[PDB]
Amino acid sequence: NLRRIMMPQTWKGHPLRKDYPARATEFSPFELTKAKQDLEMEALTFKPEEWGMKRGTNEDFMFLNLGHGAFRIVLQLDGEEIVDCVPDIGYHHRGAEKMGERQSWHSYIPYTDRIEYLGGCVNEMPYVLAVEKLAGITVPDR
Amino acid sequence: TSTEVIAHHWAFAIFLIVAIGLCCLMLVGGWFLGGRALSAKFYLVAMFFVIFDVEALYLFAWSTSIRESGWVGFVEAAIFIFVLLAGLVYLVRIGALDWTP
Amino acid sequence: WISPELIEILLTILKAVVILLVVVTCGAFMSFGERRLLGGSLQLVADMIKMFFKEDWIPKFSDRVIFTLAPMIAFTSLLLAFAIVPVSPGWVVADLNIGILFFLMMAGLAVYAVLFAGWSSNNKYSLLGAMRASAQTLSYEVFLGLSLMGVVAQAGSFNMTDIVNSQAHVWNVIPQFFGFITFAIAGVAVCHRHPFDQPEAEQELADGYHIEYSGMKFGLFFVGEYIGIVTISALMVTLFFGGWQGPLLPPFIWFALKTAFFMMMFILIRASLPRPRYDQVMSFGWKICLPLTLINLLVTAAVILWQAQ
Amino acid sequence: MDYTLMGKLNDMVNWGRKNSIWPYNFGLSCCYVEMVASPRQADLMVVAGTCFTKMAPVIQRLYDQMLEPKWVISMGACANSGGMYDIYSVVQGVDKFIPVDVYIPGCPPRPEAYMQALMLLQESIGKERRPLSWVVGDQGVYRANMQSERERKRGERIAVTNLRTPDEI
Amino acid sequence: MEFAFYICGLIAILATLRVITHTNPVHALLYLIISLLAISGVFFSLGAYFAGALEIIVYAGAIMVLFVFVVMMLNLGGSEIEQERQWLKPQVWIGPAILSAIMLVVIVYAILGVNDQGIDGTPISAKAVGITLFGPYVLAVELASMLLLAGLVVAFHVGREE
Ligand SMILES: CCCCCCCCCCCCCCCCCC(=O)OC[C@H](COP(=O)(O)OCCN)OC(=O)CCCCCCCCCCCCCCCCC
Ligand SMILES: CCCCCCCCCCCCCCCCCC(=O)OC[C@H](COP(=O)(O)OCCN)OC(=O)CCCCCCCCCCCCCCCCC
Ligand SMILES: CCCCCCCCCCCCCCCCCCCC
Ligand SMILES: CCCCCCCCCCCCCCCCCCCC
Ligand code: SF4
Repeated sequence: NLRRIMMPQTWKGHPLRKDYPARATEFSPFELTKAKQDLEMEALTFKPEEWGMKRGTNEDFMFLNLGHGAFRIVLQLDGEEIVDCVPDIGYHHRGAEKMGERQSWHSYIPYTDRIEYLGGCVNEMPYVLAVEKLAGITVPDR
Repeated sequence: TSTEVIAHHWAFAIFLIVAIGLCCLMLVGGWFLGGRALSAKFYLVAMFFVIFDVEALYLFAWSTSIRESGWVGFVEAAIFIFVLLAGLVYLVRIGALDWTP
Repeated sequence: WISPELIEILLTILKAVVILLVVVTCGAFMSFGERRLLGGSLQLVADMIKMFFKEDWIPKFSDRVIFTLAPMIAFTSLLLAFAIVPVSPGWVVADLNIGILFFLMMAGLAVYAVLFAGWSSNNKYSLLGAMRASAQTLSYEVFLGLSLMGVVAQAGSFNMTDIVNSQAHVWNVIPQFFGFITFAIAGVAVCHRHPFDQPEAEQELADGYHIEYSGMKFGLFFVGEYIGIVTISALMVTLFFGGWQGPLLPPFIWFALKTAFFMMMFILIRASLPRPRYDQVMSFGWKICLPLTLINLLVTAAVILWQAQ
Repeated sequence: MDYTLMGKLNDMVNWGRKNSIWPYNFGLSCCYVEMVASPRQADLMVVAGTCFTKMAPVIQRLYDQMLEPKWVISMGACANSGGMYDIYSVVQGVDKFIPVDVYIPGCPPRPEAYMQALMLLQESIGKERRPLSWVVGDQGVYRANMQSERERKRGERIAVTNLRTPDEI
Repeated sequence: MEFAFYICGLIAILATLRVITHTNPVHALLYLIISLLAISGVFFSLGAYFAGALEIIVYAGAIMVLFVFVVMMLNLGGSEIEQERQWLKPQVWIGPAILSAIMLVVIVYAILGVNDQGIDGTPISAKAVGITLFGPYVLAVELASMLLLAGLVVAFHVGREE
C-alpha cells in the first residue's frame, strides 16, 4: 500500500523536493469546507482497500475510527478481537526537515526542541553534536 | 373518608402535580430562554430479567403474609425458590449468563 | 371559609411541598459537594442561569419527543419515589399501602431514561452504550426487590411507617445485613453511579448517552441522578436504620443525620472504590446477589416462623 | 465604550456566564501538555497547539458542535499566528477560520497565563450584550471594544528600570 | 375514585387506539406504556392495589422494556413497511374494523342486562392476595414457576445468537 503517510491523500506535490515552496500557502475557506465534507461521509464512503485492509464486510467485521498526541487508527474487529489495524498518522506534521533547509545551522535549534517536546535538551543533543562534527568542533569537558 | 386520609391524598396529588410541573416548566424555561445562532445477549439479559421479575413478584406477594401462611407456605415458597435457583444455575452453567465467553 | 379540616389539608400540602423543595435543593447541593470535594450556592445559581440561557439544540435527525422525554424520566422517577419516605411523624407525603412497591414501580419506570436517551441520540455508539447501561441496571433491578423483601417479611407489610415502627427496638441492618448490602449495591447500580458509572468505557464501540444532551437537559440528568442518590439514601435509612427513630435528638434530626451520612458514604465510595469490568459487574449481579437475596428471604422467613409461639 | 455587532437581569445573566465557564481543551500539540466535557455542553474552546492542515477540519467541526454562546481562547504562538511553523502543512493561526476572543502569547505559555486568559475572558463576558430570548429584543450580540492590555499596562511596564542580572538562579 | 377510573379508562382507550394505528415502533411502545399506566390507575381506582403495583412493575416495567430492547436491537429504520403504510389504507383496515365492532357490540350486549350492585372499591391488599396465593392456589404458584421456566428455556433455545 504505497500511499501518503504525512500529507493527506488529496495533496499535490512532494514537499521535501527542492522545488517545492517551504513557506505556508494562502488559506482557503473553500478547501477547508471540502476537507470537512470529506470528513463528513468518510465512514459512509469507507473503502477498506485504500488502507491495505481486506475482507470488508463476512458480515461480522466491523470497521471503526479511533482518536501522547491525538491520532486515528482504523480497527477491523471480529466481535471484540482485533483482526487488523492501520494507524493513520500525519495529523501532527510540522515540516521540521523542510524547515531545516530554511533555517541557519544556529537558528534551527528551537525546531530541534519542538520535535519530541517532552525531551528538550535531549532533542538538542544529536543536532548540535552532528553540527559540531560538520564544523570539526571538539567541545571541552565542562 | 377520614380527614387525615383525604388530606394525605391531596398532598400526594399536589406533590406529583408540582413535581411534574416543575420538571416541565424547567425544560420550558430552558427551551424558551437564551438566543440562538447488535448482540443478542442484550435480549437474553432482558428476557432473564422479565422471567425472574415475575418470579420475584410471586415472592413479593409471599413476603407480606409469611406469618399468615405458616410453615406450609414456607415449604411452598422453598420449592418455588429451589426451582428458581435450579433455573438460575442452569443458565449460569450453559453460558447464557456468561457475558465474555 | 375557615374550617380545621381545610387547615389540615393545606398544612399537609405545605408539608409535601416543603419536602419536595428540600429534596431538589439538597440534590443540587449534593452536586455542588461532589464537584467541590473531588459562594457555592451562588455558583449553583450561576450554573443554573447558564443552563437556562444556553440555547437548547435538539438534533435534526433525532426524535424530539423521546429526546425530551428521557431527562424527565431521569428526574421525576426517583424524585417521585421519594414520596413514600417518612422523614418524621406526621411528615410523610403519602402513607401508601403499597409503599416500597411504589419505589419498585418508580425504578422500573426509571430504566426508560437511559433507554430513551440512547435511542433518541442518533448515534450507534451511544445506542450500544445505552444497551450496556440498560443491561446493567436490569441485572441489578432483578434483585433490588428481594433485598427489600427481607425487610418486608420482617415488618409483615409494605407500609414504610410500619417498617419504621418495626425497627423501634432493633434496626434492620443487624438482621437484614445481606439485604442491606445487596440493596446498597443495587441502589448504586440503579442510579448508574460509581462503580457502575460508565459501562460504555469498556469498549470504543460505545459512548455515553449523556453525550449530545446539552443545556437544561444535561442539567436535568445531573440533578435527577443526585436526587436519586438522595432518595436511595433516605430509603436505605427508613428501611435499615430505624428511619427517624433515635434516643435523644428530635426525629427529623436523626433522619437527616443518617441520610447525610449515607450521602457522604456514597461520595467516598465514588472517590475510593475502583471500577470493575462490565462482564465482572453483570456476573457478580446475576451469580451472587440474586441467590443471596433468595436465601436471605428463606432464612428470614424460617427465623420469623420459628419465633412465633 | 464602543461595541461591535431591564438591565440588571442582563448583568445577572452575564455574571452567570462569567463565573460558570466550562472549557473544552483541545490537545493539538505541546501547549496542551504544558497547560495540563462534551463539545455540546462546553461553552469555551481553548485551542492550544499547532493547526495542522489535516486536523483544522476537526477543530472547525468540534467548534461548530458547540452552542451559543461560545468563546475561544487561543494559547501559544502556533494557535495565535502559526508561530515558528510558517510551513506548508500548518494553518497560520486559529483565527484564519474560527473567531478568537482571547490570545495568549508564549511557546508554550505558562499555566498562569491560561489563568490570566480566564480572567480576561471573564470581564470580556461581563461587559458584553447578548439577546435575552429568541423572540424578544434585538437578536444581535455586542462585544465590548476593550482597552488593549498593552495600552493599560504601558506605564508600569515602561517604568521598569533594573532587573536581576542573569548570572544567578 | 370514580373520576380516576373514568379518566384513566379513557386515557387507556385513547392510548391503545393510537398504539394500533402508529408507524414508529418506539412511539407505539411509548403509547403502550401510557396505556399500561392508565390501566394501573384503573386498578388502583377499583381497590386492586397489588394488581396496579404489578402493572407498573412488571407489565410497563419489565415486558415493555423487553419490547424496547428488541426494537432498538433490530434497528427499525423504515424497512419497506413504514414507507408502504398499508394499515391506514381503507381497503385493508375496513374489514377487521367492522368485524371487531360487531364483536364489540355482541360482547357489550352480553355485558348489559347483568345484575350489578356496583364495585365498592374497598382495597384488597397484597396481604390477602399473598394469603390466597400460598393457600388455596399453591399448585398455581408452583406450576406458574414451571411455566416461566418453560418460557425461559424456549426463549434461550430460540433467541440465542451463536
Ligand atoms: C408527562 C406526564 C406523564 C404522566 C405523569 C403522571 C400522570 C398523573 C399525574 C397526576 C396524579 C394525580 C393524583 C393521583 C392520586 C393520588 C392519591 C392516590 O393514588 O390515592 C389512592 C391510593 C391510596 O392508598 P392508601 O392511602 O394506602 O389507602 C387509602 C385507603 N382507601 O394510593 C395509590 O393507589 C397510590 C398508587 C398510585 C400512584 C401513581 C403515581 C403516578 C404514576 C406515574 C409516574 C410517571 C413517571 C414518569 C413517566 C414515566 C414514563 C412515561
Ligand atoms: C384532568 C384531565 C386530564 C389531564 C391529563 C391527564 C392527567 C392524568 C389523569 C388521570 C390520573 C389522575 C386521575 C384523578 C385522580 C385524583 C385522585 C382520586 O380520585 O383519588 C380517589 C382515590 C383515592 O383512594 P380511596 O381511598 O379509594 O378514595 C375514596 C376515599 N377513601 O384514588 C384511587 O383510588 C386511585 C387514584 C388513581 C390512581 C393513581 C393515578 C394514576 C395515574 C395514571 C396516569 C396514566 C398516564 C397519564 C398520561 C397523561 C398524558 C397523556
Ligand atoms: C402448620 C404447620 C405445618 C407443619 C408441617 C409442614 C410440612 C408438611 C406439609 C407439606 C406440604 C407441601 C406441599 C407442596 C406442594 C408442591 C407442589 C409442586 C408441584 C410441581
Ligand atoms: C436529606 C434530607 C431530606 C429531607 C426532606 C424533608 C424535609 C422536611 C423538613 C421538616 C422539618 C421539621 C420536621 C418536624 C419537626 C421535628 C424536627 C424539628 C427540628 C428540625
Ligand atoms: S506554540 Fe510552541 S509550545 Fe505551543 S504548540 Fe506551538 S511549538 Fe508547541
